[PDB]
Amino acid sequence: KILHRLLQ
Amino acid sequence: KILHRLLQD
Amino acid sequence: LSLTADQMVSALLDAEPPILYSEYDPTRPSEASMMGLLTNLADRELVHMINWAKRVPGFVDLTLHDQVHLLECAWLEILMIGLVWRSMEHPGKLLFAPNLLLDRNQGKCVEGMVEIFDMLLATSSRFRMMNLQGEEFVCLKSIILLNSGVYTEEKDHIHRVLDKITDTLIHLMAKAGLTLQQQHQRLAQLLLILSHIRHMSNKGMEHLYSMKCKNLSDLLLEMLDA
Amino acid sequence: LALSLTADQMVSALLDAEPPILYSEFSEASMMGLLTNLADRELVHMINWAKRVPGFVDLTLHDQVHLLECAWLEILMIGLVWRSMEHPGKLLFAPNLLLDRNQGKCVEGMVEIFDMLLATSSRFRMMNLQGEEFVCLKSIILLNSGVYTDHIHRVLDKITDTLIHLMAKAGLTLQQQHQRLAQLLLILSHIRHMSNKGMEHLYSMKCLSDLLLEMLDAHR
Ligand SMILES: O=S1C(c2ccc(O)cc2F)=CC=C1c1ccc(O)cc1F
Ligand SMILES: O=S1C(c2ccc(O)cc2F)=CC=C1c1ccc(O)cc1F
Repeated sequence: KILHRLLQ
Repeated sequence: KILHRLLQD
Repeated sequence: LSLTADQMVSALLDAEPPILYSEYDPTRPSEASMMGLLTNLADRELVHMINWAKRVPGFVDLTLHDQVHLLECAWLEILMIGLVWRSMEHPGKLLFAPNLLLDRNQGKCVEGMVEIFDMLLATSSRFRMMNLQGEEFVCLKSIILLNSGVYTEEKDHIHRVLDKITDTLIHLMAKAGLTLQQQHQRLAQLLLILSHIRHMSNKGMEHLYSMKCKNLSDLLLEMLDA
Repeated sequence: LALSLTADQMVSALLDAEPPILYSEFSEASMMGLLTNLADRELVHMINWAKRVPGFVDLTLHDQVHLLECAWLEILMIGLVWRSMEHPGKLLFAPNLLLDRNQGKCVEGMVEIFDMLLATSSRFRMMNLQGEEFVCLKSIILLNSGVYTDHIHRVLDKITDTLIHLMAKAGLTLQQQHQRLAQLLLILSHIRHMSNKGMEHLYSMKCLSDLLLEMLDAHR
């Protein structure tokens, strides 16, 4: 998930 | 316009 | 414009629509019938809702075009918050009618209906946790009617009435022994729920318009094409 | 951690966490391209802004994702509406991209959303919303919109305290504080409405960056 990476 | 009729009644 | 907060509440409570019964037959099983039960029920309530709206303070002062507009926008929201309210004392269940109590498993009988069911249940659980009062409920429901379609001279009149309902809500909370901080917080919590009710309605309109193409009463079709 | 903050500490935290105003790069395809490109770049900043929102970091990774997936379009819209306050009848998507309703007719079904967005801006203009109130509303959207599908509610109560505190500084009476609070929160109901209408209109256009496609398929 792209959203997972950006949140981390 | 059923809604209009019921509102006028 | 001139009514005590106590006078506002008593007027709304007296204007409350009755709880209608379904044509649900326990001898019967289907997806088509179960949908037909809800839509038929959601057709007979509308007649009562229309007459209920006329008794909402400030609604009669609006033009016919404005009355039609507010109802076309908020009719499903008003139905939903009523359902949610009736289902407060029935955890994990939706009380569409005294003879029609459904859970999320029975909502699986119709495709895509389980999502709307869970949101309605969560909303009912919210009112239960907050211990929503009937006086607060009739205020919220009248707010929905006047607010949902106000943006989409008579504008600030509605806002003035809406401001009066806000004062009424605060007046109720103050009588319950809530502090000023608690009054503001509870007022905020109740109004944030309206955002969720709007969301459920929008999804409800989608699923309902989808069913129309699949192939509902004539009055319900007027609301859909609106 | 965020519950120990003061009302002024909450405001200053939100203000300093504000994302930047990005710039944009005629026809329907070109106009749709500019908006979605701008929206995608803006999403990256929104995510970093979210982590700076008091209490949001205390949430699990799964819950953070859910809240963002649910409210991302709402957050974009209220930001657009906020930027367009000093431009009546116009929507300031970017400093070099100011559009009116007739330009919204370039895309089919876009004019309806344009009218609603314009109406919200004039509403904010009529009230007239303050920046301190704006950042509170936007953070409320992030935490509330997906709270259904104890901590978040306590943080929500704190933002309410902050909103009331701000209105008390402005010299508003107790009655005016209740009413203005209610007026602001009822607007969120329509921001939700615009988002849902904009959501289905965007899904039809899809049938876009992979990030946008992740956000869209989350609501599908
Ligand atoms: O009839 S419905 C309904 C309802 C009906 C009667 C009522 O009193 C309250 C309600 F909330 C909530 C969701 C309904 C629904 C019904 C059919 C459909 O395709 C989509 C829907 F959301
Ligand atoms: O991208 S959008 C948008 C927006 C974009 C970037 C931005 O920074 C702020 C925004 F509000 C408001 C409405 C949009 C929208 C965009 C595409 C579409 O098909 C439908 C829509 F409603």
